[PDB]
Formats: sequence, structure tokens, C-alpha cells
Amino acid sequence: GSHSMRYFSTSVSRPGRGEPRFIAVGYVDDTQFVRFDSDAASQRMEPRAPWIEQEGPEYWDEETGKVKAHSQTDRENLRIALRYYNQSEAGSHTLQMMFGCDVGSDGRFLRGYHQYAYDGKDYIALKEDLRSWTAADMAAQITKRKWEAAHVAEQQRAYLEGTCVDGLRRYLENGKETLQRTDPPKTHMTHHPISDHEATLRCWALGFYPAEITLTWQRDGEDQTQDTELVETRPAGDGTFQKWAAVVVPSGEEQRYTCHVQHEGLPKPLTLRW
Amino acid sequence: MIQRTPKIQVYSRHPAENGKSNFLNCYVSGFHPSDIEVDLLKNGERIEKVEHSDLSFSKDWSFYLLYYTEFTPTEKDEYACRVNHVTLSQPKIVKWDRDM
Amino acid sequence: RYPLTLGWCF
Repeated sequence: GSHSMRYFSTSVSRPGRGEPRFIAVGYVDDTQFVRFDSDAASQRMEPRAPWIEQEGPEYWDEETGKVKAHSQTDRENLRIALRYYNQSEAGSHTLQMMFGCDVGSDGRFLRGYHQYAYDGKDYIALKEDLRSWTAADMAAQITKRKWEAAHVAEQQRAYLEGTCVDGLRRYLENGKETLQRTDPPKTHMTHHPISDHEATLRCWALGFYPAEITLTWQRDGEDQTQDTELVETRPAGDGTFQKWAAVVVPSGEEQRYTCHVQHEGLPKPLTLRW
Repeated sequence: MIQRTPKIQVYSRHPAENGKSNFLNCYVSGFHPSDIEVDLLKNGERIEKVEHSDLSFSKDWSFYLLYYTEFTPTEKDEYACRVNHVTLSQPKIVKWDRDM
Repeated sequence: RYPLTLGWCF
């Protein structure tokens, strides 16, 4: 199927308390593979998956250089942002960045992304055509004018359609066994009396990958949303995810309800009944 | 800059089996800004060998982190997560339920 | 493959 590569970075100014903190992580699909922390003593792009360890010291030098340089650019960007908005140096501000590409199954380009948020809000983004920019506000108009004049979009598109998709293909091989794997949910159902009049029916999805999943409840083969709780899909800590869905059910009714479970790893959907 | 309080889940990597090796998890998501404090507790006392994943974020720019520690569950033992963050008036404590 | 960020100045 499709695959994605992403880099996520976060700069946080620390007013009165030294230089900004810079953390960047890289992901292929739902798996992390590298990290860099400005405060760490090693000062290098470190490996965060087994399949990236088979890379030469050229790789680790190039990537260290590039990430270390981006930290300085964003460090300066925070100073620029303050002045643009005339904001007190006393307050801490955050700058986040998303970068990456999507490929189809055949390995070809599908999509590219480059975008920035200032204090949790959209700041600037490369549009899908990868030729133009969306500024969020007057402050980002200034940035966007710079970037047009300098032709950042042309550089980014070339990287996005080439070096990124190539990089992605390459990664999907080196960790073929971690990355092209599909782990189906191990599913089950529990039951918790609340009153002698009501009960909680809880439907579980466990040790699955990738993270996308759908859990539904049904009363007599017909959908139900009333009195249902659906927690957020969560990391297990081993490269797999968990999720659960519950319904409050009046006593004696338990068997009118079914749980439905859809995941790429299931050859066929699952139906669970108490 | 709006600020988002974290959503918190405490739970184990595998279904609990008293006297067996497991990992205790606390997952904090949907929050902003990124500075957060997260402790795991055993019978009310902070647990020390606690590690965490690298800071990342979702589509809506909100942050998430996994905190995890290796542990052995028993019938008797109590566990909890304790989370503080700018948006929280006082630390929030979330008891571990082998079923949620 | 970390992006080339040289031109990303605000």
C-alpha cells in the first residue's frame, strides 16, 4: 500500500534560561527511526530503529549537519517572529515544522509537505502543487515574499519529488521486515456490572500495526452511537497500538450488541458478541 | 496562543498477569504547549526508572509522549500516573485500572 | 533524508 516519510521538529524559546530547545524526530509511517535533541550531550542524529543502523558514517554526518543547521535557522526564526509580532522576550514561544513525502505501492511520488506552525497555529505551508505558499497572517506574508524571491518552493519540490521519495524507498527495504508488516488486532471483550441494572461492555483491539483502525458498536445489526465511549488509539511501547470501545448496556440485553473491527491486517472484518 | 490540556491514559503493554513481567504505560496527548511533567507511582510513591519517547506531534500540532517503566503487577499493588502542565491547576492523578 | 533548510529564514 502507501507509505509516508515525515520529519517533525519543535523549537521552544527559554527566556532568561539560555538557547532554545530543539527536538526533531523522523518517521516512516507509524514507526519512528531517528531523533535529534539540541540539549543532548552527543550532538548527533541518533538511530531510533534497528533498520537504520545499517547506514554508513556519511549518512550520520550529513543528517547531523542538516538537522543541526535547521536548529540554528529556527532559533533565528523565533527571534524574527518576536519582532514581527512585537512580543515580549519574557514569554516562551514554540515553532513547529512538518516535512515529508507520500508514495504509492509501486514506489512513486504521491504527495509532499512542508509547513510551519507558530505557537500551535498554522504559519506557512507549501500548497499541494508545491509551487506556492499559504501565509496565515500579515506576519507570514513577509516570510512568503522572502521565500518566493528566493525560490524555496522550487528547491523543496525538487527534494520532495526526488531525494525524499528515493530516501523513502531505500528505508522501506533496509527495514522491510519492520515496515511492510501488517499485524492484525488481537481482539476480545469484557463486561463490567455498573449497577444491578446496567453494565459496561468493552471491546478491545490489541497489538496491531499500523495505527489506523475502526471500532463500531451495533444493536441488532443496526448502528449505535448513544452511550458509547471510544478512547484514543495508543502506543503499546513495542511498535504496536491499542484501542478500545465501550457501551453502557441494560442488564439482560448484552447479546443484542455486536462489536465491529476493521484493520488492514484483517483478511476479513471481525464481529464480537458477548 | 490557545493552550490544550493533555489527555491521559495509564495502562499496561500486555494484559496484567500478577507476578509476571510487564511494562506500565502513561500516554499524554492532545496538549500544548510541550512542557509537561509525568510521573508513575507505585503505592503513592514516585517511580524512578521511568523513561519516555521523543517529543512529537499530531496533525493539529498538539503534542504527545509515552512514559513507560518496567514493572511486575500483583493483586495487592496500586499504580498511578501523575501529570502536571500549565493548563492544570494542580497535578492530575489517574489510577491504573487493569481494564480502564 | 532531513530537508535542506538553508533558505527557511522567516
